[PDB]
Amino acid sequence: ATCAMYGNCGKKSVFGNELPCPVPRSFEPPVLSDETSKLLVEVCGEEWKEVRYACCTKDQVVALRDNLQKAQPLISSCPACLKNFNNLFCHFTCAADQGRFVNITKVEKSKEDKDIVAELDVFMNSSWASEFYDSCKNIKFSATNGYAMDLIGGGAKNYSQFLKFLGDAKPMLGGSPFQINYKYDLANEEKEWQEFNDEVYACDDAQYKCACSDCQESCPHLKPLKDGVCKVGPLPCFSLSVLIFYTICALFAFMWYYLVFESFNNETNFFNGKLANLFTKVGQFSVENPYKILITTVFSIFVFSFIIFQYATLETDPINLWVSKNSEKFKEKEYFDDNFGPFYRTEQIFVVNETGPVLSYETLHWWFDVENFITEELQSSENIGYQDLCFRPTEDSTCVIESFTQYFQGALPNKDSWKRELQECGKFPVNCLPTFQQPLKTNLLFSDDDILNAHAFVVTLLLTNHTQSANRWEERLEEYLLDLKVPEGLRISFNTEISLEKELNNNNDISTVAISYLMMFLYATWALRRKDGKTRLLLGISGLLIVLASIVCAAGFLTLFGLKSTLIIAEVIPFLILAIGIDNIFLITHEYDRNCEQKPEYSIDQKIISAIGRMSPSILMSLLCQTGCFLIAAFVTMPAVHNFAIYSTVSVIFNGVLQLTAYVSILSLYEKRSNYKQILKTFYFKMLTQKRLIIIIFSAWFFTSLVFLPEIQFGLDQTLAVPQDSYLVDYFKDVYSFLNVGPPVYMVVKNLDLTKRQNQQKICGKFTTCERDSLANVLEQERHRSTITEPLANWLDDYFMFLNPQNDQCCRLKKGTDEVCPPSFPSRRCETCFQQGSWNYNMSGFPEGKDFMEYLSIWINAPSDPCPLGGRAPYSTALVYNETSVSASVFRTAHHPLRSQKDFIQAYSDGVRISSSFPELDMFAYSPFYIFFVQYQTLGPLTLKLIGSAIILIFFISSVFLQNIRSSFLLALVVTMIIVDIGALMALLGISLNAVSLVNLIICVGLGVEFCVHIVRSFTVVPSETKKDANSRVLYSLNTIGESVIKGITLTKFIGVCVLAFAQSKIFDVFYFRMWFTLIIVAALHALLFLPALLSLF
Ligand SMILES: CC(C)CCC[C@@H](C)[C@H]1CC[C@H]2[C@@H]3CC=C4C[C@@H](OC(=O)CCC(=O)O)CC[C@]4(C)[C@H]3CC[C@]12C
Ligand SMILES: CC(C)CCC[C@@H](C)[C@H]1CC[C@H]2[C@@H]3CC=C4C[C@@H](OC(=O)CCC(=O)O)CC[C@]4(C)[C@H]3CC[C@]12C
Ligand SMILES: CC(C)[C@@H](C)/C=C\[C@@H](C)[C@H]1CC[C@H]2C3=CC=C4C[C@@H](O)CC[C@]4(C)[C@H]3CC[C@]12C
Ligand SMILES: *[C@@H]1O[C@H](CO)[C@@H](O[C@@H]2O[C@H](CO)[C@@H](O)[C@H](O)[C@H]2NC(C)=O)[C@H](O)[C@H]1NC(C)=O
Ligand SMILES: *[C@@H]1O[C@H](CO)[C@@H](O[C@@H]2O[C@H](CO)[C@@H](O)[C@H](O)[C@H]2NC(C)=O)[C@H](O)[C@H]1NC(C)=O
Ligand SMILES: *[C@@H]1O[C@H](CO)[C@@H](O[C@@H]2O[C@H](CO)[C@@H](O)[C@H](O)[C@H]2NC(C)=O)[C@H](O)[C@H]1NC(C)=O
Repeated sequence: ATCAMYGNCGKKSVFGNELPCPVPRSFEPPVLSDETSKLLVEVCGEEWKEVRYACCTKDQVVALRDNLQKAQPLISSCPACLKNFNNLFCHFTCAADQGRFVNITKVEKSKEDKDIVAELDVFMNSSWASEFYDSCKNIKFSATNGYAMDLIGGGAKNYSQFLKFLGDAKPMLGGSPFQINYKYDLANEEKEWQEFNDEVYACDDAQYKCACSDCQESCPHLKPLKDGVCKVGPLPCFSLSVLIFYTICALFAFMWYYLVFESFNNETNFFNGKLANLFTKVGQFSVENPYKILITTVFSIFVFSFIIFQYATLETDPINLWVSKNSEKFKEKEYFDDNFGPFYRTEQIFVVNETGPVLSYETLHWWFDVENFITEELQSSENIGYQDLCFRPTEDSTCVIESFTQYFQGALPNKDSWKRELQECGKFPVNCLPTFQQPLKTNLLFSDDDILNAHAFVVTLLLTNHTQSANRWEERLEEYLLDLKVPEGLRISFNTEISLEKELNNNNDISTVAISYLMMFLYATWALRRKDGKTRLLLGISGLLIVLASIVCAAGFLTLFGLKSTLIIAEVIPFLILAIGIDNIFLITHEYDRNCEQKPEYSIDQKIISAIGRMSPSILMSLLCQTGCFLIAAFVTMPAVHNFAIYSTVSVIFNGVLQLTAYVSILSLYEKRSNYKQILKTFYFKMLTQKRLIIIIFSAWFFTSLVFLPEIQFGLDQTLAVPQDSYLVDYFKDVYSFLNVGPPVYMVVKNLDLTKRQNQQKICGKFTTCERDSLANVLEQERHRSTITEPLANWLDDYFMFLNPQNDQCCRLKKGTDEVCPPSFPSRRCETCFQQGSWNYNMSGFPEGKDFMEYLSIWINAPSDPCPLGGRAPYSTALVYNETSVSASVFRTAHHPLRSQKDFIQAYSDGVRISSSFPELDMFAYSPFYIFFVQYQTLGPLTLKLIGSAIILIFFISSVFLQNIRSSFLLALVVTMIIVDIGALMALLGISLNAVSLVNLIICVGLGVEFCVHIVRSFTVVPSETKKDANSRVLYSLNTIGESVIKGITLTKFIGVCVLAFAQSKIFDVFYFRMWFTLIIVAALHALLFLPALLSLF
């Protein structure tokens, strides 16, 4: 054996550790003693048994042994690094070839004048150094909760710097006693010095595995790439698909140019015959008994008026309106609320210094004297302060105030060192535990982590609620904050849960809605004037009281069945009926009016029966089409959409009944007591010669609208939902601006044994032997791609760490018994529950049987003050147990800011995706907002089926009545053009797709068929007098049933809507005006210009 060093030669400094004694290479080391060999192998390993002629003695191994142990806690987390760390120094002093890779440089004289090496040069393989640095790269310290490389390598970033800290001459701070040159440049041809090269280990090594938290290699690297979208190029994939179709499709058509079956099976034929006879009897009975039918209608609007007012009439809460109770997300919310309690009521308050940082001597002193008012002496009318309602982690501990005031224990820190004191707490919240023993992250409290330069702070107050007493407290808080007089240069934007249920029901848009409908009545009376010029006000006024009587009858009839009328019903239902119910007034009146001429059945009562007989079949067929469209939506899942599907289907059926029996009686009565003597629709419509041009223009419009379809965005911005100029406008605009923390995410695990070792390894995140794709590792690796980018609050890891023997303060039991040893008995009789040699980082002595609970109860009740690892404060309400098994548990994770509607839907997908990413765990992710955004997942395919199925109904409900497949297909061809055209202006007009929009898009089909169905039927059931040809019939219908549309639904809904543009609410202006102003212009264009041109070319 050859050694360049051996033995010990005094010390280089008084009152200091001794220094090795350099020796030349000529000498040979003596045989090691028995004691030295046993100690050397124990500290280093079993591989040293073969070698028994090392270059170290008893005095050297003991010194080396002591120095290795002191560094053991730092690197004990990752055994791979620990082995490498000890291997380097073990071969430094005991390698038989010590001088081969260690070259002495200078020698000095010690206190005894012996030989002591001042410095030496050590050479090693570059790859070996990289592996060593890689092994200890990401080791995480326990107490510091941060990278352990800082303490061992001084924050080194490369192996060259890290190794230098090891070899640097630092006699102070327990460092090395001499300088060591870890050079990386040597040649093997010297024949005297060879770079050190021995076994090395890495994190990925199967033998010396390391926890994923301690090394990236161990973490699950599979992580299959997430992809659930179809986009190609700068446009959506469907847009490219449609555009590509036009190019290729046009090629086939261009080359070609350059180069009713219903007679059979007359069962349907007889339908058009008996139906007219049936309505003739209804018309006959409604004209011969006008009083018997009018009294009942007046009686019905009295009995139903009784019900809608007194017997029962109720609205619904925001949760009921939006989310269906059967949705899987809501079923999960009930489980979370039932077990882990409802989520806290959050009352955010923002203090903003627009042009600088809020933190100052004036504001810090001022806010402390206003945050001590809200949380101390703000008794509401019921005389309940915040303390009564505030949320306490446990009864002993005070409640939580997520504000920077909680730093300094809520007391003034004096105007001498506030800047310095606040900075320290933010960096390490553990050492500044608030009065509730819960760490406060700086991201939540402050907008900017700089703290001193932060431009605002968050004063979120969390209430556990006390059964409607909390609801009353926010009233005082809401009033109090508004009345606050903040100093110059500051502003307050706040929020309170009462705001959503209070601010929402505060709009005064009824003024504009009432006026708009008032104008509709005024025009309707003047639009019923006779051909000569007489004005039938009594008929129009009475006719408008029948359409408004159907709403009351339906709105009161359903309240008899327990249905609740949503606030949406107050707008959509009146609009639909005033359109369906106004067309029938003009069609029946004009048909009678045209029956005044031609003197068919001169008798006044006969002129009406003929009028009903001619026009009722189209009215009934349109009614079935509109009933079928809404009835389909009744199969939807959302309750607000489902609610409308039931109201409209009834508000329209009742309208049909009152527009064929009650109104006919009014018409019969009015005309009889009036006895009026019989004294551009053709000039312009003669332009029908431009048939091909109209089809081309309207066909190009449809095709161009088909490529903008996939550009529609989902979601409903809440900022517009509430009335404008509110106190929320400066909050919602500020929650997306100065808030850097997203909603909490609760990874609820259910029915997992969590006692047998096998199950514990699926949640471990800090131990080695646990499964690679555990709950923590998977969620740790998903912090970089998913929207869930905040550390997991793993209680299982904390519980096991609490048992660590090194944490003597945390766990302590009385000797000879399992009784706990609280701080009230500081006598040193108590010892740690787990022995030093039992607990290991590789889950060796961890509880497996009933002992898991024997220590979980001790942990969960730990004070948490003596040491940061405790259970009472952080994880007392996180897990549900019954002394035998953990029924369920929760791992709070939290989202990222989520400051847009697209992000909100994106966040929900991550919860559903991650929830399903674990097939071995009965797990689900709960966040407060998940229930609201459940619909948007299937809102894409859903609206295809609801609208796609409605079109088929139009083609099938109107096929029997028309008995002409060609005319029925065209009717369904123009009804689909309207929605597709309206479906592309939604993207262009900035109207999103949601429940509020989905219902509106359904009544576009219900109202789109209203315009076109009448014209198509008159084109197919023309009287024998007119010629039987495409052009003549089309011209006849527009003269006959075209004026009833231009002066009826078209203008009636266009005169009132135009004035409706002056609505103040942003939600009403977006989803209810920009969509009912587009279906009255798109449908009017498509029914009065496209349809006459299309039918002529049927
Ligand atoms: C004439 C107009 C004013 C009638 C509108 C009917 C309202 C009763 C509906 C329409 C859209 C609904 C909103 C659509 C979206 C949401 C989801 C959600 O919005 C939020 O701001 C909370 C989001 C979260 O919890 O993170 C809570 C209910 C709310 C505001 C809804 C409350 C009830 C609203 C305002
Ligand atoms: C069941 C099938 C075989 C019937 C074929 C008849 C078609 C003419 C129907 C079937 C589905 C319908 C579509 C279903 C849904 C929509 C979206 C909707 O427009 C939008 O604003 C987009 C909404 C969205 O889907 O996100 C209304 C028109 C459109 C394209 C419909 C147009 C007419 C379509 C293509
Ligand atoms: C202040 C300490 C706690 C910091 C630096 C962390 C770990 C210490 C204990 C480590 C870091 C580098 C290590 C180190 C470098 C050099 C020497 C000199 C050698 O002849 C004996 C081993 C010894 C002494 C070892 C073991 C102990 C040291 C000094
Ligand atoms: C807000 O921060 C600013 C620093 O950017 C504080 O200082 C004054 O800010 C106003 C603008 O609001 C300027 O007009 C003054 O010139 C600034 N003075 C100084 C000395 O910087 C400001 O006081 C802060 N607002 C508070 C504490 O209410
Ligand atoms: C504590 O709760 C657990 C979980 O609910 C109970 O264990 C379950 O008991 C049901 C029957 O009630 C079994 O079907 C399950 O297989 C058990 N295990 C799990 C993981 O659910 C346990 O019985 C409860 N302890 C007491 C004393 O009631
Ligand atoms: C966890 O690490 C401990 C500490 O090394 C291991 O304990 C030793 O395991 C070997 C396995 O054969 C036994 O021969 C020893 O008697 C055990 N004790 C000691 C002090 O060495 C334990 O095996 C490891 N377990 C796992 C699963 O890795």
